[PDB]
Amino acid sequence: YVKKPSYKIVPHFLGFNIPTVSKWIPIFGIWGAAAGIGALFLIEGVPRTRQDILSKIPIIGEHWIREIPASDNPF
Amino acid sequence: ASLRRGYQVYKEVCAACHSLDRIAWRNLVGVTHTTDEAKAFAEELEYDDEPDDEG
Repeated sequence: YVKKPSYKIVPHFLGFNIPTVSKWIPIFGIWGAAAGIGALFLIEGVPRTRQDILSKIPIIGEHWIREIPASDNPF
Repeated sequence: ASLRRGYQVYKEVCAACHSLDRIAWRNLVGVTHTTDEAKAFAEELEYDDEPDDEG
C-alpha cells in the first residue's frame, strides 16, 4: 500500500530548470558557431582579419596572402 | 596599351592647349605606367611648396 505519491521539486528559476536547459545546451553551441561564422564572414574584408586569422588557416590560408607588385602601387 | 599610347598623344599634342586637371600622377600607376615612370614624370616638374621660414 502506497500512502503518498513519490516526487521532488527540481530547482528552477524564471521558469527554467536544469533538465530543460541541458537539452538546449547543444543548440546554443550551434547558434554560437552560426554567429561566429557569420561575424567572421562579415569582417573577412578587414585586413587585420586576414593578417591575424584567415591567412593562418592551413592549406586554405594562402587565399588571403596577396601582395600588390611594387610597380603597381602608387602608395 | 592603347591607353598608354593615348597618354603620349595627350602629353605631346593636346597638353599644349588643354589641361587634364582631374588626373593626378598616382592615377596613371598600374593603368598606363609603373610607379617609377609616374614618379619620374612628377619629379621633372616644379610645384608650389609651403612658404619658407621668412614666409
